[PDB]
Amino acid sequence: MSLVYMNIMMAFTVSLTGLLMYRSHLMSSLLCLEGMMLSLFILATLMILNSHFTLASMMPIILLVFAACEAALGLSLLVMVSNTYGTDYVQNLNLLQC
Amino acid sequence: PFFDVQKKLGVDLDHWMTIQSAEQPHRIPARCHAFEKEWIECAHGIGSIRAEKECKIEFEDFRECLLRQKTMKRLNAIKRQRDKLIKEGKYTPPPHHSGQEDLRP
Amino acid sequence: MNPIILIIILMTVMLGTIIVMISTHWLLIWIGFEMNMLAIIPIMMKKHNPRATEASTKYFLTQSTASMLLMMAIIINLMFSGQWTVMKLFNPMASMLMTMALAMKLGMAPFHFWVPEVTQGIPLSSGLILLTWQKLAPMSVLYQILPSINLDLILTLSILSITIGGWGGLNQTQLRKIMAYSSIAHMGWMTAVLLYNPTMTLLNLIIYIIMTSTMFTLFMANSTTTTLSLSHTWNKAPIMTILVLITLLSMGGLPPLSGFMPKWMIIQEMTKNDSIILPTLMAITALLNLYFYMRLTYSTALTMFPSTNNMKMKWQFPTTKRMTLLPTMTVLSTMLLPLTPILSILE
Amino acid sequence: MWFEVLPGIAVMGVCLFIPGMATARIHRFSNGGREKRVAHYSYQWYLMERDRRVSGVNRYYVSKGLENID
Amino acid sequence: MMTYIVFILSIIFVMGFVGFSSKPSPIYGGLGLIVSGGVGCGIVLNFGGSFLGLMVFLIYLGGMMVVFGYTTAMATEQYNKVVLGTFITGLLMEFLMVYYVLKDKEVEIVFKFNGMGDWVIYDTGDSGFFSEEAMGIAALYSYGTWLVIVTGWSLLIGVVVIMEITRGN
Amino acid sequence: MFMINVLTLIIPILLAVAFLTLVERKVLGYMQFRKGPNVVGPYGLLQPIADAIKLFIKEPLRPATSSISMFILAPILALTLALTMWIPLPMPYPLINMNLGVLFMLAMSSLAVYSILWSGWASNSKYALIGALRAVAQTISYEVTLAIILLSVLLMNGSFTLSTLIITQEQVWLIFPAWPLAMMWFISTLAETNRAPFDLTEGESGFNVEYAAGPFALFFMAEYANIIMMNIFTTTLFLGAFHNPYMPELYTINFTIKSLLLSITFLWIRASYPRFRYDQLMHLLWKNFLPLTLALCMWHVSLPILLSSIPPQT
Amino acid sequence: VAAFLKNVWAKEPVLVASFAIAGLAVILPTLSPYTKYSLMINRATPYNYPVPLRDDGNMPDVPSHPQDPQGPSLEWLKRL
Amino acid sequence: EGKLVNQCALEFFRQIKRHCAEPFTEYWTCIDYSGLQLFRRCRKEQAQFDKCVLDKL
Amino acid sequence: SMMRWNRERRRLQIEDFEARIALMPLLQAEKDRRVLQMLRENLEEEAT
Amino acid sequence: MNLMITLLTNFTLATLLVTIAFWLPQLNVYSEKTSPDPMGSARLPFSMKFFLVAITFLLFDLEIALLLPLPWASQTTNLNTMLTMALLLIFLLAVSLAYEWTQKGLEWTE
Ligand SMILES: CCCCCCCCCCCCCCCCCC(=O)OC[C@H](COP(=O)([O-])OCC[N+](C)(C)C)OC(=O)CCCCCCCCCCCCCCCCC
Ligand SMILES: CCCCCCCCCCCCCCCCCC(=O)OC[C@H](COP(=O)(O)OCCN)OC(=O)CCCCCCCCCCCCCCCCC
Ligand SMILES: CCCCCCCCCCCCCCCCCC(=O)OC[C@H](COP(=O)(O)OCCN)OC(=O)CCCCCCCCCCCCCCCCC
Ligand SMILES: CCCCCCCCCCCCCCCCCC(=O)OC[C@H](COP(=O)(O)OCCN)OC(=O)CCCCCCCCCCCCCCCCC
Ligand SMILES: CCCCCCCCCCCCCCCCCC(=O)OC[C@H](COP(=O)(O)OCCN)OC(=O)CCCCCCCCCCCCCCCCC
Ligand SMILES: CCCCCCCCCCCCCCCCCC(=O)OC[C@H](COP(=O)(O)OCCN)OC(=O)CCCCCCCCCCCCCCCCC
Ligand SMILES: CCCCCCCCCCC1=C(C)C(=O)C(OC)=C(OC)C1=O
Repeated sequence: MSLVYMNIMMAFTVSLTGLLMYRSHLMSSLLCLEGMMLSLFILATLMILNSHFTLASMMPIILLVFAACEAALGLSLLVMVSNTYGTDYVQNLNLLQC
Repeated sequence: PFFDVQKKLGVDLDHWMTIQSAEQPHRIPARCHAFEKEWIECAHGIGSIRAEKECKIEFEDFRECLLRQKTMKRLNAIKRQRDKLIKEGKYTPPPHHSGQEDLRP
Repeated sequence: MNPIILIIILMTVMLGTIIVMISTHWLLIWIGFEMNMLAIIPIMMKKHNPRATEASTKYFLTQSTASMLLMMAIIINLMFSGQWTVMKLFNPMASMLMTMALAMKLGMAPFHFWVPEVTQGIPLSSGLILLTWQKLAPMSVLYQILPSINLDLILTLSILSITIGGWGGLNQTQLRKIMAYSSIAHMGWMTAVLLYNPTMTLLNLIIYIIMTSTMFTLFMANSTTTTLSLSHTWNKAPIMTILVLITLLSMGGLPPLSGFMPKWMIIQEMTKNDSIILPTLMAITALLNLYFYMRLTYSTALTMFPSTNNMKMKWQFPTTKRMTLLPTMTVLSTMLLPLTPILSILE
Repeated sequence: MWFEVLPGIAVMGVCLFIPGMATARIHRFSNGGREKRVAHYSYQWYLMERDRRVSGVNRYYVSKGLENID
Repeated sequence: MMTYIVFILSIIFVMGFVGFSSKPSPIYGGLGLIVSGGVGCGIVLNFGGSFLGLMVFLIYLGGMMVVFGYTTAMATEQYNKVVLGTFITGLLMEFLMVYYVLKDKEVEIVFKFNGMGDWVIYDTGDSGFFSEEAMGIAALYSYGTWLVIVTGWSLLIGVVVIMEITRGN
Repeated sequence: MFMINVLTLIIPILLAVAFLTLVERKVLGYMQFRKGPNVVGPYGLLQPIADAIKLFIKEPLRPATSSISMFILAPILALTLALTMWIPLPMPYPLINMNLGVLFMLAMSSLAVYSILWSGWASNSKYALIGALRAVAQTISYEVTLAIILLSVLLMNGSFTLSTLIITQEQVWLIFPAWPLAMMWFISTLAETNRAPFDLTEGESGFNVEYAAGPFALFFMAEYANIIMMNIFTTTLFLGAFHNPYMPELYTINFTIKSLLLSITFLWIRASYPRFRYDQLMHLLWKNFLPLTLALCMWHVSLPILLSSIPPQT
Repeated sequence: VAAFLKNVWAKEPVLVASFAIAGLAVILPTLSPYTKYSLMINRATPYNYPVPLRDDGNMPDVPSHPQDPQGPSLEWLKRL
Repeated sequence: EGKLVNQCALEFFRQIKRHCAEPFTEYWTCIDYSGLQLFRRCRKEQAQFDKCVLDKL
Repeated sequence: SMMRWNRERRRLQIEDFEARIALMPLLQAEKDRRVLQMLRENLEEEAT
Repeated sequence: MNLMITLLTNFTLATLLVTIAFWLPQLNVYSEKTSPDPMGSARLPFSMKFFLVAITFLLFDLEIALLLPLPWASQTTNLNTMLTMALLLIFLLAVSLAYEWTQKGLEWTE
């Protein structure tokens, strides 16, 4: 298939493996999650514009909006973590081992 | 559990965006409208198990419309053979493929 | 929380799951999962302590990752099929990604690592919602895509879930982690019979929801979250020890109880398809689940652990908690096996 | 008095007058003494590329009228 | 070379993701995701998605990454080898992808990909006096009733959810 | 030939921003019963030149930056966005005639808060970071009413095309059907550019105080380019002039006079009012402008339908 | 119903104007005689090509030419 | 049939060129000046062309 | 004023769209001959 | 294409002016300065209210993104449904603003 889809899928996998390998910050995790969403937006958009499927042109906007609301919720969770420990470090979130 | 509320109540919540061949605004067709209409009219009602083996031709034509893999493979082959023959000097492109022909209309 | 806001948020959780159940477009499937997650996050942060925020953060990260993999599976389906019907998928890569995403949502092993944490971090009512209501929407999507699910993947996820949920509960004393590893083992049992007979998948889901709702309702009515506080129940309410006895003996699947009903039916559908090793090893692995159920029954019903003196004060006060449907759920989770051919209503 | 501010306003107004006057004269210079063809929609671009093909000089704005037919 | 331009943007797009997926700091990672959003917007714009590309600017970049950078600047108090090694690893894997799919005009990582410029897959007609993508987004109010209801309800509930969980009571 | 057109756009932008500083000092002079600059040039016409040469040979302030890269990027982004807001402006013909020029300007103005945010974080001062967060929150707050007012006006236009907005106003100014939208729009553009009475970066530290005289002058000229641009955009949007297509300079003279009067109205508003407190302009947005803006957005949706006055798409 | 209204118009005229304009936007298109013409003008706008019909022989309402009498007319739009 | 279109258009324009070439030329020149090719800018040249065609054809 | 002028603008839009409609058969015939010209040239050069 | 040329020209002129403003007074040899804020060294205290106004911006910006195709959506032939859903979206933005009001979310930055 087309050549641009290779790069958009590879971008989704790069943002996947960034989201699946945390370093320290939860904000960097949320950025990798939104990179995954952005690559999904681009890939859906290039397909729907290519196929001239008219009714799905409203589809990526929807894919934006919900997920950005999702991002808002994630930011709020991070802030609550930051209001407990002072930092958004993922190693502070280890109390549920016992 | 596929509680088919939409067919039960007769409402149309999301069937309209489901396929490319549905009713579109301003009657805009998809690029693979005809192939998808033929694949759907083939595979309608007979179930998925029969639809995989009995409607393989329409589905392969529709997938090759969607992604154009055989078409781009053929264009790869023709362009590669043309570039090889240009490198060998055994071929020359015509004036209408070099941009010297004063286009049609 | 404002009770009106609690009602609207629980109706939004239910609305998300119902939108997953009734929709014919993959975008509305993804929207129902997003609405479900977005609305269930305040149910987990109901008490506002750092364990609830940690649990909600872990729950958000796992469900968000599964939602992104779900949308990538949907988008690859749109690549290779040019449409959006919630039916079989038209690519084994999209089928693998959707099976992984739904295994992450269900918390099936090896994507199980959030389930005993999050259930520990949240109250008993929100843990009840997470272990009963949050299974319904991904099992509906797995119900509708089973002509595309890889057999080796779904059975690998099933046996890995059953074994890890068996060994995980043996080391626990916290009741919520026991119910979470019980959840992982029972989801393994549900997905092991999915490609053979999904009516038995629905049967196992319904009997599991009844038994889990009974055990969480007993834990809420006795206000016990640990084994050793559940062992004070005989000196406070002796009927509740009988109820946790019969319900834990049901959840292990001992006949003549109704929790013997699903797994037996699952074996009844896996030997028709010439699989003998797999349901036998599954049934032998479920003895671990029954072992830590027996540990809880020895702590609670069949012995009497020592109590404290202040228990004598609680003797003067009856339970004012609304023990909603607890006799109904207790009867249904124990005495339903003579009505086993009722399962045809799920066909 | 107050008209002392008018030289700076005049300078600034000439500086705001320059871009539109410049783009109007450049559009009339680059497009045969006429406006630039506005092609917001693909039909307008189709007509414009047809004009470029029927002009014969690879310029869309060179218009051919009734003298180009017999 | 200019026939490959969207492909070229996509390469930069992948490079931008190796910017923030390697996670240098959430603020440089925010900057890398902003640059990635701009070039992915350019990819969208070069197929004819004008409105969707301006949604990438106005709503993803100007709407959401503003809030990411805003929240991030209220943490990570102002003033690696794993980041640099991860960045050069992702860059070398991407340039090996480029080298293979340009030397062969075909590659297969998971799916088979043609190596021609992505101009070849387009349509050779006109859409008349409308953008088809604009009319498909305009159909959200005429054909997308259930989609509008569930999206607006999810946004209202999202307002309620953020106000419940950020209160601590 | 197109590069000449780009230069004749963007060099007169810099000259008009240069002499807007003189016009501001003079007009604020006479409104304060004094004179403005009249010594340095004849009538003070050499004051911006002298001030530019002074600022570009002043000592670099040399800060310790938390990030060198974003400290460089924030003036670059500010000037690039302040120059790209001009290219779809139909005066009478835009440099870049695009179909979605209104949404393009709304997007490129939504990107302008990153210069404030990056310059605030790139400084080591925490109080400068607090001021940057307040300025960003102010700007993104008033962008909401920008977008909704702008949508409610373009419901009478038919498209996002800026050149169509001249055709829309051939019979009447669009300030007549939309003067409440015009007045909330005008105060929202006053609050976008951090302009008085909304200038809390000078109310008692600015986000860009760690920059040297050169780069702070670049921020300053990007701000005044935004001011002139938003006044031109408000002129195009509500006070659209007569356009003879055979004589485009009539439209150029007319929108130039109206945009000058609107920029002087910015100058005359800063000579008249005290500042808001920060919560008070938050109260102005969220509790006053936004309910009226939503109500008028409902009104301007339903009004072309109930009067059969839906504008054409093309 | 009248003292409360003068009270809220004395205290909060921004919100009274907001709810009043919103109420007019809700109720007034159902009371307008010109809402019908918005629909009629949007369906009179020919974005697509008028794909002609094969003359079977019995279609008395379909014209053979644009300047024929039968067919949909736009006298109401030119007159109003 | 397409050739018939391309045969019937030319007979359309020749019959303009035989009779009313100059009002048509002035009219499409005035149409041609506009970058959107407005009909509303050119109503008097349109009126002259319509008058000349209605009288002579 | 916006009522009268937008109704005039809708009538002018219909006049432009009917000019387009009257021109679409000629453009469709030319487009068909255009694309068949290009496909025949591609076929002949593929043959050689 | 002309847009990309114009963006490159604007970005290049901005980068040139920033380079001149950062390197023209570096040529002078003025003096070395030793040079040894309202908060001294206290860590930046987090404001919940700035985060809430930014999230309220984000959610209303998503609702605006839904509202943006209305000048195109008015051209439809299903105008009763279009008008109903347009009024419903603006009404749900108003209900979001009202709930943000009544639970004191718009307070001390009102
Ligand atoms: C574009 C060209 C220029 C446009 C015009 C602008 C020129 C004038 C500018 C003057 C300088 C302003 C400097 C900044 C001022 C900031 C302060 C300020 O004004 O705040 C806004 C003030 C705020 O008021 P406030 O805050 O003082 O009021 C107190 C409010 N409470 C009680 C909550 C504390 O007013 C508004 O918000 C109104 C905005 C415009 C409203 C327009 C309404 C039009 C009429 C609608 C219909 C009414 C009748 C009812 C329905 C009938 C139906 C038939
Ligand atoms: C194919 C199948 C399709 C779908 C079919 C239907 C599936 C139904 C799945 C049921 C899932 C139930 C989820 C949990 C209940 C949801 C509401 C809730 O949160 O209730 C708990 C509530 C909280 O009150 P609170 O005060 O917070 O309690 C803590 C102490 N202060 O109140 C309490 O704590 C009160 C204590 C008792 C609560 C008992 C609730 C039991 C609900 C489940 C009943 C059994 C399932 C229904 C029958 C079988 C259906 C398959
Ligand atoms: C779109 C339009 C934009 C227009 C922008 C500009 C607006 C303002 C225009 C200029 C206004 C008048 C300028 C007068 C400058 C001062 C001239 C003067 O008198 O300088 C005297 C000084 C010393 O003279 P000296 O001989 O020593 O005196 C003793 C005599 N017995 O001698 C000197 O200082 C030496 C000579 C210096 C001359 C400088 C002249 C001014 C430079 C202006 C630059 C811009 C010009 C216009 C650009 C756009 C049009 C091309
Ligand atoms: C090869 C030989 C040249 C070498 C390189 C030099 C390049 C040209 C530089 C400008 C001309 C050189 C002379 C500069 C001024 C010297 C004379 C002077 O200072 O005259 C004073 C006179 C006003 O007298 P004053 O002392 O102010 O008295 C107060 C009133 N009672 O002052 C005046 O009347 C006004 C003086 C104005 C100075 C010139 C105008 C400004 C500079 C314009 C060009 C550079 C900037 C271009 C634009 C930058 C961006 C805005
Ligand atoms: C920190 C990094 C540096 C920061 C400073 C510099 C970047 C920020 C300032 C510049 C922002 C660049 C914006 C580029 C796209 C703008 C949107 C756009 O193209 O809209 C115009 C137009 C849409 O209208 P329409 O008329 O429908 O389309 C033509 C159809 N006849 O569409 C067109 O005309 C399409 C023209 C062809 C496609 C253009 C693609 C541009 C290149 C890719 C994006 C470049 C910016 C990347 C970085 C963003 C910011 C980080
Ligand atoms: C039905 C049409 C659609 C309606 C929905 C769409 C409306 C568009 C505008 C959006 C407004 C969004 C925000 C609304 C919030 C309302 C609640 C509120 O503000 O309550 C508090 C307020 C007192 O203010 P306070 O809390 O003290 O704040 C400090 C300022 N003094 O309390 C008050 O000021 C009391 C406010 C309620 C009374 C307003 C009465 C207006 C009546 C106008 C005539 C009738 C119009 C028809 C609609 C019915 C209205 C009831
Ligand atoms: C490319 C550079 C062009 C010239 C520089 C901008 C025009 C001159 C503005 C001078 C100026 C004035 C009058 C000024 O008053 C001021 O202080 C508020 C500034 O900011 C530091 C200024 O920059």
